[PDB]
Amino acid sequence: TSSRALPAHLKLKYRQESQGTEEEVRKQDLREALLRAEAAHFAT
Amino acid sequence: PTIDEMVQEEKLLNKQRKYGQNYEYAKQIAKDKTYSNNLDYLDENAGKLSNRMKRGDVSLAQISSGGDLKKINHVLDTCPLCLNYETQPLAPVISLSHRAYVSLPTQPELAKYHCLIVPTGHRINTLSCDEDEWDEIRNFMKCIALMFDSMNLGVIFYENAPSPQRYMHTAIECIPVSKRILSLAPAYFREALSTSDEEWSQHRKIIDTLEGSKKYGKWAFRKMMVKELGYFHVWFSIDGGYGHVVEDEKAWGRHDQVPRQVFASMLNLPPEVIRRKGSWTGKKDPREDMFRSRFEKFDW
Amino acid sequence: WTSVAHFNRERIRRGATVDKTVAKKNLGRLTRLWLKAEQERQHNYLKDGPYVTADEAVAIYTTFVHWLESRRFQPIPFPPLSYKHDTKLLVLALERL
Amino acid sequence: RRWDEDVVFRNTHKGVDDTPRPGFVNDMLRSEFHKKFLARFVD
Amino acid sequence: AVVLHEDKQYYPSAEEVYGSNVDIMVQEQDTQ
Amino acid sequence: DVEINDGFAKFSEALYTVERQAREEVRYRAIMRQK
Amino acid sequence: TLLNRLMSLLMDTNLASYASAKNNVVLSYKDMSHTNSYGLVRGLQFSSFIWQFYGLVLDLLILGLQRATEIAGPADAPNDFLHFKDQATETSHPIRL
Amino acid sequence: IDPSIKKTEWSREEDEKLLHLAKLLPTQWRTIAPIVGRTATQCLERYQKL
RNA sequence: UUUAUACUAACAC
RNA sequence: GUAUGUAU
Ligand SMILES: [Zn+2]
Repeated sequence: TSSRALPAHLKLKYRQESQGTEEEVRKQDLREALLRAEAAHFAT
Repeated sequence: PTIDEMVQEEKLLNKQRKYGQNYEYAKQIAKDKTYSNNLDYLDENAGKLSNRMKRGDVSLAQISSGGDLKKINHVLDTCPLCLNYETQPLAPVISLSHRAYVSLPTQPELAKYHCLIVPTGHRINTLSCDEDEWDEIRNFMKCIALMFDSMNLGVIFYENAPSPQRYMHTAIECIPVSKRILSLAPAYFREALSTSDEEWSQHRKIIDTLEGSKKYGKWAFRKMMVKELGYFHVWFSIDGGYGHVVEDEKAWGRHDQVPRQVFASMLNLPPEVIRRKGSWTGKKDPREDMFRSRFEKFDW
Repeated sequence: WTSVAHFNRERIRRGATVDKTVAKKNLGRLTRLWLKAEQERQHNYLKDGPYVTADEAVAIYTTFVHWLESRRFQPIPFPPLSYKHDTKLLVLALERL
Repeated sequence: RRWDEDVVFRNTHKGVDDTPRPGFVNDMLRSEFHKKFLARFVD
Repeated sequence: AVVLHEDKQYYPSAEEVYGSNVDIMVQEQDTQ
Repeated sequence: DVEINDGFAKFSEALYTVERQAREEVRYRAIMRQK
Repeated sequence: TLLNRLMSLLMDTNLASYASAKNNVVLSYKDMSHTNSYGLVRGLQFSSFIWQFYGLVLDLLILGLQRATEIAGPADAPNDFLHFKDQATETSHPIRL
Repeated sequence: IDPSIKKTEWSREEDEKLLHLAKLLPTQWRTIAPIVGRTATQCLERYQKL
């Protein structure tokens, strides 16, 4: 139809195991990593 | 069509300087209405922009008069000099040649014995004059010079015709100046002429008839300079001179000044004399009478 | 609208842009943006009053007086009605115009 | 120190520092940025 | 006494509007 | 509706006195220089 | 105001009124305009003369009266663009030229 | 021509303060006009010339 | 026959 | 007198 509507990036990029998979977020305790990060920023 | 017929069409145009192939090109753009100024469009038309030469006509009646009827006649009807049977000039006049004469200038006045030669016919550029008419101007030049030679003086004369589209008469004016101040003038003008106008011109500032006269003294000016377009010219002695052709006349001076400013400096006068205004009118005896009696001794 | 008159005066400072349109528009938008702030610099000078402070002006005036005093300076008069130089002066003025 | 004695003014620019440059402003026309942008591109 | 036009700061410090236990972060330039 | 601050008035009249005073200082100087 | 007073020295009181008055003006551009009380305007034909003599003031707060009279020298016969009378006066100050 | 101008009348007691600013500013006639209220600086200059 | 307006204008200087 | 449309 046009130039822009040609095949491009036929591949998606699912999340690899280290960079932020959804399963690793469940086992992660977001709660405590949040507080500890605020204390460090505040102290400095 | 036809070649022998087509030759006739070409010579007719040659006399009519106002209309050629530039006016048919410039007319076609105004007439076109839809005209985008590109290279894509100018090619897509191409033939449509050149096409004309149907409405052009008139033949002899157009050329005989020249420079329009309404314009030149309006100039001729008002022209304050032009010597005929019918018309008598506004200038008082001193001595009449067959095709020229001496007369006194406007009231502001540059010097005590300031005069001007004027041809009888409507000449404009003094290069358009006949060689028969020019010979009378030469006898005037020598007698006027010899008049001021007894006074211990000498003279510089000049003429200024930056615009012949206006279609004015040309008055070659005589300016009495002392010989030590005369010898400086070659410098003054040479500065003024090179400075005055913008210096990207083609024609090159300064064209010496003083060196040309050594090659051909009878006519250096007439040979070298060209009549058709603008111009300005000064001279020393009979056939010396400096010469400059004028372009961008708006820059030069519409009322005459570039030369008059140089004489306003060289001779040194107040800043109220610099600009020439007034009129000839008539019957101005007390000033022009003193010149006639003095001039008649040296005047043929 | 202000943002842009920033961003395009720094694609002209540099060189990138062309065609009057943009160098015409973002000359307008400045000319306003600047008149806006030559208005405030006036209004907020009559409201905030002279910044010089008399004591400072007194020194500046008096010190100036001593300088002119030291020179034996003559003050420039009003043009006489019989003044040889005025005709010359006028012509110059016009020639400049 | 007789040259500094002759000066008719004294420590004028004495407390010239600090300014509100740290203070962010929600007014594009009356920031410091803009005062520099008009400082530079004019006169 | 005289506040020269250059100084004439129209608005109030970002602190004194909260100015105590709140963190005032001015972030123009990027990092990384 | 806008008005000038009081300091403006102060400034104007402060200069008048300097011009008055200085004028006399010049006439004092001029008289001294005649001797 | 200060200009009006400073000006009043250099010339007649009537001329100096013109200049000072001349500067007030209304400035105009399209939809908008404003008065010009505070600033000095350059468009005037004589705005050179105003800025040179009022610049003179801003030199006589840096130099000081003492040094300035040495540089310019006597008013009767002032020194060259960058010369003095004596070597003593030349070396008296850190400010040479 | 406009309505905002006050052509008619000049009220003595309001007017002795209009010549007062001339002592302050000296010339400066366009900054005087919005204060004095009568505007039309021409007349504000001509009134002090009376 | 005179005066004005527009159209002739795909005119001319 | 076309660019652009209306009628046969
Ligand atoms: Zn003629």
